Amino acid sequence: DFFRDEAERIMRDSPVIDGHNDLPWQLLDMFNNRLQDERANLTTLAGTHTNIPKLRAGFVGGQFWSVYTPCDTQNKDAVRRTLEQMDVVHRMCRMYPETFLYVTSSAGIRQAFREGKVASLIGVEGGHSIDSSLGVLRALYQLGMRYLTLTHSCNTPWADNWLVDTGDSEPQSQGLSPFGQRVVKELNRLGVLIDLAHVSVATMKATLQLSRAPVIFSHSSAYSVCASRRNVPDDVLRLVKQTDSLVMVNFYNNYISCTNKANLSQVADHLDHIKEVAGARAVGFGGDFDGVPRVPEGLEDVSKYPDLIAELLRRNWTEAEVKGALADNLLRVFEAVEQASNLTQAPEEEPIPLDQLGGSCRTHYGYSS
Amino acid sequence: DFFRDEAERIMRDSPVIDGHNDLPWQLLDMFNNRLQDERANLTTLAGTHTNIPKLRAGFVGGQFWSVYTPCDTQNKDAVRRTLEQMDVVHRMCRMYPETFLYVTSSAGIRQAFREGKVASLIGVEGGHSIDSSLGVLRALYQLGMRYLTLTHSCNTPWADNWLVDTGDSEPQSQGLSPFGQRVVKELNRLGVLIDLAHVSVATMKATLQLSRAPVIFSHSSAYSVCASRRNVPDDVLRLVKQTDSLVMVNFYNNYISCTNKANLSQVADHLDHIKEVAGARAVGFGGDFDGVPRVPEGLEDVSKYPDLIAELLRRNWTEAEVKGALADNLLRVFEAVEQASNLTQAPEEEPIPLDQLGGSCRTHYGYSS
Ligand SMILES: *[C@@H]1O[C@H](CO)[C@@H](O)[C@H](O)[C@H]1NC(C)=O
Ligand SMILES: *[C@@H]1O[C@H](CO)[C@@H](O)[C@H](O)[C@H]1NC(C)=O
Ligand SMILES: *[C@@H]1O[C@H](CO)[C@@H](O)[C@H](O)[C@H]1NC(C)=O
Ligand SMILES: *[C@@H]1O[C@H](CO)[C@@H](O)[C@H](O)[C@H]1NC(C)=O
Ligand SMILES: [Zn+2]
Ligand SMILES: [Zn+2]
Ligand SMILES: [Zn+2]
Ligand SMILES: [Zn+2]
Repeated sequence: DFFRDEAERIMRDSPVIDGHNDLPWQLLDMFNNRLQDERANLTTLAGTHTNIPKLRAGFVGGQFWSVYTPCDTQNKDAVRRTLEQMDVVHRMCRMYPETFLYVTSSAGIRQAFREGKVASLIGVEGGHSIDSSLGVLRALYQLGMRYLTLTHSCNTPWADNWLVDTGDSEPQSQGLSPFGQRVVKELNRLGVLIDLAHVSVATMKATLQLSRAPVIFSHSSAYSVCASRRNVPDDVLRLVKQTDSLVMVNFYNNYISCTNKANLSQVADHLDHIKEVAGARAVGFGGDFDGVPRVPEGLEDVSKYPDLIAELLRRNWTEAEVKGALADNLLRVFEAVEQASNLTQAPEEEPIPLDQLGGSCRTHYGYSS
Repeated sequence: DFFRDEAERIMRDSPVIDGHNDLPWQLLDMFNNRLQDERANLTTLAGTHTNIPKLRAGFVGGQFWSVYTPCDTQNKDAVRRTLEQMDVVHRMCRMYPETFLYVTSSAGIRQAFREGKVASLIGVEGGHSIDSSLGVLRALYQLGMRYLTLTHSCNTPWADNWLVDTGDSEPQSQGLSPFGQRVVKELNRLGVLIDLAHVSVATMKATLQLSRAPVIFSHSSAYSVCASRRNVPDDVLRLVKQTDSLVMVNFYNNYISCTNKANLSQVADHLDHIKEVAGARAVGFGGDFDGVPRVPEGLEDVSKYPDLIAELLRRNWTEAEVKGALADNLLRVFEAVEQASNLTQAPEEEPIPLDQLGGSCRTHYGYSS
């Protein structure tokens, strides 16, 4: 097919930079992070949407590996598990240096491309990973964190999640609390991409107005095509365009077709909508592979990407528009976030108020007057 | 005084490298780590044993800043707080660049020396910080940890603390558990100094026997001069001699005189003993300033180091013997730890048995039990 052949042509020069893959979660749940276990060899790994040959076959040259710890680890062992999940990614890149190239910069991604290696970055999914600490946040940054999904499927003491918009979770901060604002301010100062996937609409809006740099939705689709609260509504998409942000499309069937069954065409519909409402420089991929149970027909795994690009081409997307959805838009936003960073600027050090910290798993040293 | 003048002469070419200062804990306790607070200004900080003017007058050119979180944080927020405390050390060095030089290697200490700066390293005190995780261990390593105090004054699930020897604690591992042995094995491959302060005699022997590299007692004194179980007995001192380890003397009164009152001459007594039994290369300093409530008359703060050196010259110690206690012995041990590390070797990944993980502040993903 001409279009599939064209997809591959463009992809050899502009590999796909995906914004959210939950393989590290699989490595933990399946092998307790024991990478030397034989069933855990990534060149032969089966039962997952991802593995080395599939990444190569799908022309994936950059991946934000999701460092994820469930919501029930908040106020428990969220910080410890986050560090473990960051460790497995560090190790994965050392065990397979011929494949993965661990990076923490926009320039690093371009280097991986040059070397024919899959750029591997870390994306921390959920604000509960920092346990309301600016110091943990700075520690994660040093450990490689390059994007922080403010929340996951649960409220933090300083940011509300999407379940607030479905009625399941009660609005706590109604967007960002004053400490949440300092978190956002610290993220900008550090040069960490602010990810708005999983947050409530109030938080999306609060952060888009507040953030000094372009934000992202690492794995979110269009609310107009599928009315999921995990999806981005049109008024927000207009904020996305206004700020020159980025929305990285999620392939999960239930966010694509709003039902269990979905296909490659419906995913292209989401990409088309975002492209008209938010503009072409606001579209990207954040498949959510290995994080979701159901993936689209035609988009079974990480090797199916070229087929999705062929469809875009079939639909008359220009080469510039697809290359932008492939890697360029992410690189634009990443560079912006880096240019907006100011490390010589005094870090945020005002802790969250004690009355806002939660759980029965902490001590109160430092707090007094 | 002739001796005081010679001390200052020797100290210019051999600044003291102290193995344990709890200033970080004071910054937490007094200001909640708010370094921008003017009360917290280190050039005029009062009410502590340490500050910039005092560090300069004591001829200190190397400092292992203790990153300590109380035993009651174990199975709670030990990891969070460990990161916060490591964060304060990082910022402190960034905030006072003229004084502090954050280093993580032996050549770094030597450079801090050439540049006239106080080499700042991180020593994590207490195994509860890694929360029985090899992953958290490696995370802490990347964040700056150059020595791990196996335990503080409480047992971890893999090592026994000194309170076992006084009858206050029950010997759980009776040395090092199999997991505890891998922690040691992992510490050897990473190049992290194993600190035996606060551990039980059994743990001291198990580690001295097991470790492929010399160890340290960052802040422990002679048991013979003061029968405190925070002090090292002569049998272990013979082991320190064979393995070429190092004991950095604690200045605390109740460890020096074995009572609330103590003076500079009694500290020199412990140094004399250790130099006799363990050898002149098994001796150093780990004052424990800002960590304990009582310090010797003549050693009220960190500026008093030249006075102790003068007393040693008084007691006929050779220049080389004092140069070694000042900086040379720690440096020898550190480089021996770096040469024994195998970064190329595969990281330890066999987790601690689930049944060995205590507390009700965690989740069991990875095990599923
Ligand atoms: C993974 O398996 C392949 C073939 O089955 C082998 O060539 C490779 O050495 C293995 N890699 C690791 C890290 O075990
Ligand atoms: C495809 O885009 C080109 C842009 O030059 C346009 O001329 C053409 O009409 C488009 N194709 C269709 C079927 O609209
Ligand atoms: C600390 O205070 C002194 C004067 O007391 C001032 O000169 C210096 O700039 C201050 N340093 C910082 C880091 O605030
Ligand atoms: C003092 O130490 C020196 C080494 O410099 C040694 O030769 C001498 O015997 C010692 N003198 C006394 C009185 O112990
Ligand atoms: Zn998600
Ligand atoms: Zn995810
Ligand atoms: Zn201590
Ligand atoms: Zn201490």
